[PDB]
Amino acid sequence: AVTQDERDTLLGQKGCTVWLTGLSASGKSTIATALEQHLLHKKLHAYRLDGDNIRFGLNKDLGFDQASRVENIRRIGEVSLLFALSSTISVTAFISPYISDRQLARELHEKHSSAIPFIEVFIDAPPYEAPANPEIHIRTDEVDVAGAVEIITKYLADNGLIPA
Amino acid sequence: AVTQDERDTLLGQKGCTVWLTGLSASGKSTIATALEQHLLHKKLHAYRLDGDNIRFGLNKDLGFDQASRVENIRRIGEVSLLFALSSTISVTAFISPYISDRQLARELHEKHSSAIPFIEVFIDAPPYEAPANPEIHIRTDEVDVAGAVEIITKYLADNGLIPA
Repeated sequence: AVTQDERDTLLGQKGCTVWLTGLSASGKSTIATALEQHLLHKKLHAYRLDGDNIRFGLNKDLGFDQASRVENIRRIGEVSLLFALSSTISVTAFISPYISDRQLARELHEKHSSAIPFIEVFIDAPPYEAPANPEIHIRTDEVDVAGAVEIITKYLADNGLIPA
Repeated sequence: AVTQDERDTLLGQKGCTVWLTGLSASGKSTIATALEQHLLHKKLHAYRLDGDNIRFGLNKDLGFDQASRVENIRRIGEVSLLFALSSTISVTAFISPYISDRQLARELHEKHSSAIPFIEVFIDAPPYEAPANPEIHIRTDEVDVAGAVEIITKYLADNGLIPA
């Protein structure tokens, strides 16, 4: 069976999870869609996990209580990890207001034997909790959508996940 | 946002699910791993969903009763569909003895607006129920692992999912 490093070598990319966090109307969703499209323009495998393809397929059994809300983030975290194991750039902007929401998903990635990168991206715009040391901090008052896509893509290239 | 046909065009492949069914020791698992490796050798995105990466991450909450067993196949069917939506050749040989097990997952694919192909592959070797009209019928007494990989790979090419 194929090893993780051989899969990445054969496919020309390393998998990871890009988790866009921020206020509900900060534009994280718009950036998530643009980032995906740009990476596909580079012929890189990238896939957006959002409420449409997840909330009513895999997660149709989940309601809206605290328990359902946490289980939703747990499942998304695990599915995101599977995509990253397949060498895909998994991108999500799913609602997740608490630091402990993103921490649940981060641990799944860092504790895995593949040590998959979890790239938390703060889309910071003018009861959400902000991240303390996010991998990437994008201030919306200074950068447009295309500039946020460029910063994220450059991070991926700089850290060896996609070709330069 | 990117459409399904644009994603396939940009990435050079169409997504699908290859569902290998047959007796537990028919070699379906060995074939699933060899098929994945061969497709990665062609630089095609392919990913195996199996008991290791699924049963103790996404599905760790499931036990071993009938209900848990059906929910397991349901979730695997849905995750497989997401992989196919990402333009990945999703491969599974998961335990699924009943015709109604494979039917649950097939409907998820055929009822989707992307009409994702569901490729049921009968690995037929000397209480499992066999498929009636499977997409591919491979007899183990006539074909070795590499020929079964070749038969399956040619089906994908012949049906427009991978380049010839």
